[PDB]
Amino acid sequence: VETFAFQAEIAQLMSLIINTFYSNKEIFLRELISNSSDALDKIRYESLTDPSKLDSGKELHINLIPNKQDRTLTIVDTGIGMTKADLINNAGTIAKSGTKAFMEALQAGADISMIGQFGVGFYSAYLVAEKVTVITKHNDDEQYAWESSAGGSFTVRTDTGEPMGRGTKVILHLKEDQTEYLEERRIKEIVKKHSQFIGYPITLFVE
Amino acid sequence: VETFAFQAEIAQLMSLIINTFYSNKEIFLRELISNSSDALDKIRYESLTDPSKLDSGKELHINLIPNKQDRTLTIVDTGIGMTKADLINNAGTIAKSGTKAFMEALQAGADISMIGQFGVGFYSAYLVAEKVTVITKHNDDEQYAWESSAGGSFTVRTDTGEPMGRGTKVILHLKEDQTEYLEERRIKEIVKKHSQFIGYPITLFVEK
Repeated sequence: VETFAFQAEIAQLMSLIINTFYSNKEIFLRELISNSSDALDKIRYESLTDPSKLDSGKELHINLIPNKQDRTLTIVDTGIGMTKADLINNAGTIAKSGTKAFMEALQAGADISMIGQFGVGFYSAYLVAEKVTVITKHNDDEQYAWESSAGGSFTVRTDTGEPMGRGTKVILHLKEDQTEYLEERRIKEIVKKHSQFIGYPITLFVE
Repeated sequence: VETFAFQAEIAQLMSLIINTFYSNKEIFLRELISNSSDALDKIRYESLTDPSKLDSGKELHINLIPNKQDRTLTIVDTGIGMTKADLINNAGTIAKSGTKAFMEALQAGADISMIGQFGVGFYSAYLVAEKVTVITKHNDDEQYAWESSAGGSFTVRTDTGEPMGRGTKVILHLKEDQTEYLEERRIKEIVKKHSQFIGYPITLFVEK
């Protein structure tokens, strides 16, 4: 298990997301589904010139998996996935400018719901999750598990458990008071409200 | 000059964009600036592992160039650009599956303004333009010019004209009744409304 420090600005944004009073927490789902949609666009585009890129799975979809026993909400996509380098480097220098701009926007009166306009929508997961695990598989690399309970660090390890073929699984280990996001009617409402017209099928799993 | 036929679905999308009554045409600028921003993110991401990727130009910006004499609005970016193969792939879009999903969404009550969510935002240019010319230069290919007045075809040719170093120029040949998009105050209003949080400087050029 390798341990890494978040880029300073990402650590600052994470503490802002965890500590700022903001009731409209439900936007985390919109942001994650948006990232899933973008990753799906990427593999679909690559497959136009090289169809073998879909040998790891032809279905391009998003699955929402609530689990009340584990207190987890999992967002699965069969997108392009991330290599070990992207998985690490995403929390590095690339995200510095967008994070810096977002925190400046917030100081100027912008809303936390605008996070996605700064390319850092992923960190909205910390509005509802105490810990986030990212399982990912890109065609050019092995399966890796990224994990962080914030605190300025994250870990990356090889994931040998259950191979996924290709894509990303975002496992949200929900805060004790955020279990409404495990309720079928609540998830349906949020999807209809914020992600009604996504370019890929969204399947809400039953418990 | 090579001439290509659009696939049936992308042809149907362009025809819908041209013929459907939809007054909120100004979203074309948000969509093009969004594509420019994404192309700029791509080159900036690649510049970190390989700094030589910026030898073709270090400045990362978006320029809006109205020209009332030519009746054109040009959107210039110093993004990653597009290869010839990208241009032939419906100007780097997931046009086939994107159109299919977008058409299905429109039938389910979605608005034309949601086009960009389907990876076909570029074709919103046809809300205001009778013809679109795309001049592009990717680090891994030569400079090319893509062009289409819709009508089921597009052309791709090598562009030996003024080099751009790296990036994309989208030249909108405006419809006769869409000249408001050449007005300084109109462009400023649209940029403020739909693109205030763009991560790259947007420069609106002055005329005369």
